Amino acid sequence: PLIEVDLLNPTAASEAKAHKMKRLVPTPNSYFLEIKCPKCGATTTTFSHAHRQILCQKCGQPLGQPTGGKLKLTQQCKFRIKK
Amino acid sequence: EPFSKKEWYNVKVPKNFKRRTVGQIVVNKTAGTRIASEQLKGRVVEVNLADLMENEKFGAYNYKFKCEDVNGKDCLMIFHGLKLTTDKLRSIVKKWCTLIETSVDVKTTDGHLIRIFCIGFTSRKSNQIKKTSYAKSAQIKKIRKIMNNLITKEAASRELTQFVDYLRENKLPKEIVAKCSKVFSMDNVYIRKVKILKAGKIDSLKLLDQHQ
Amino acid sequence: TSKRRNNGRSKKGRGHTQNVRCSHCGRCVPKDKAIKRYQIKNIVEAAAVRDISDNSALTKYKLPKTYMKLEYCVSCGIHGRVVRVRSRTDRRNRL
RNA sequence: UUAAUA
RNA sequence: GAUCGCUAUAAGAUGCACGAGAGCGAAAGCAUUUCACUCAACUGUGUCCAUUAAUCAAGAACGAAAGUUAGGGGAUCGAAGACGAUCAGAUACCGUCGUAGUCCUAACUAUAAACGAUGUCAACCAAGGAUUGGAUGAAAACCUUGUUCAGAACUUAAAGAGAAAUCUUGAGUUUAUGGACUUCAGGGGGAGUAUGGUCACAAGGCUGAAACUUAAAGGAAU
Repeated sequence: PLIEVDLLNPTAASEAKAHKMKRLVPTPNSYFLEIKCPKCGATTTTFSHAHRQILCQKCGQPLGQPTGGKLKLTQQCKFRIKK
Repeated sequence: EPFSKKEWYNVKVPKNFKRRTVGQIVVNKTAGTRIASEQLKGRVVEVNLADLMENEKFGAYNYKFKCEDVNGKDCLMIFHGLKLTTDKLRSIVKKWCTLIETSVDVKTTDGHLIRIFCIGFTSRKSNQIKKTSYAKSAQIKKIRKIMNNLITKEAASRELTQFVDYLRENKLPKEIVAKCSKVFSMDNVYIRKVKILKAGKIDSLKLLDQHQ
Repeated sequence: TSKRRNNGRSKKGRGHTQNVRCSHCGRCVPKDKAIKRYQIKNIVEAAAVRDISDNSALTKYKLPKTYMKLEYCVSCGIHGRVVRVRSRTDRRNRL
């Protein structure tokens, strides 16, 4: 670009827009989360971009469907980000 | 004189249509081993649909009938096929859209076996900005399978006579658009041609039921 | 050398295209290179439209039109005045 | 429609 | 009893309009819709290995059309050929007929203006608008928008390069000359010819000079 920004201190917004690899220090866009079951109270921890059917550990209200890039959680499944 | 031996017969279409007489057909008078009622047995009469219904909202459809017997100077016709008018068929082919075509072989309840051709077109949208409106190969097959199954249910359940009168009502084209609109934006859906692959068995009483 | 950047064709990401026949010469030209024009005209000329409408047996029958797509080779497009030879700097205009 | 050469 | 008109048939071939500076493929090439069998690529990934990579004499698959061999098919068109015109002549252009061929199967052939006339891999790289296939937010599959990855392209440049035309997803970063590798060229003819070798049933293909002759031949632009 003709106009140039600092290459050591990129903004929070600028790094978020960039590709997951083309950042200053590459970081994954994925995360680990747990899903409370609709059927029971147990929380099953799983990858954000899981590539298989996600079942509860108790039963199996299947909690997610793998769809080419991110888990398709059911509309009644609530999750939080595991930090 | 060439026309000294010629006779004119009245043409009668079944009761399904508002107009019962469509014209006159010519045939030579009888001879030694040539009976006119025997000769008028494979004549196919083509008439527009804007004449059998006496309304010009049906004008872009040509209907064909064949003669099955001569009942005293009257040729009792039976339905032989339908086809879109040539001007209408070429007037609905837009350039920057996907054309969807299909054909189904359906056996009616009364025994007739017919072939039905359907045409469709991916459409624009109200807020569409990009010029082209194409569909992926997956969406085309989904749409074709829908219009293939939907047209079979409506045609196999009813006899040939009542199915044809159904085609006059826009229920089938309207229902196809309202059921393929969950896959892609379709606007023009027409049944361009209906054939009769195998003529089912008919009876004089059944024909008499078909003619008054 | 290269009079045109696209070599006079419309083929970019492929190696072969099917042939079409010139509507006037009968020549074989590739589908992209052919000069494609569309025509939509009434089946009755502007002089005779009044005559047909006078003595007609139909209530308000609307006269149909004819639609056909004409494809011309380069030689028969230039000769038939379908396209003209343009300026060196006006060749680039695509509108 | 036909129109070769210096 | 033609041309013309309607209705019926059975093979051959073809696949309009949709059809595009759109898609796929190593290239040649690929277009009626259904079902199988495959294959490749893009995107997504806190999955695995840990240098396995790039380019490659010899060597090997695929290689348009024409052509060859043997069956089937033989509709349309049509090298050869036969007529009729035109012309001074016409063995041609125009018209009519028409054999091989055009089509399928098996096996050869291995050549094209096989072209982007631009080798393969890699890094950096000025402003855009649009499009094809994904991922990801917003706005209720389709469509309108933000970001980002991959693909075929397009426009502007007072800049870089070049003999100029022009190139900008390079033909830029080169007398301030060196990122890696392979192939090819040395004025024009003679000539891709002769001979020798080798492949093919054949046509031909691959390798391939010399004698002699000549001050030019050639490229872009006014």
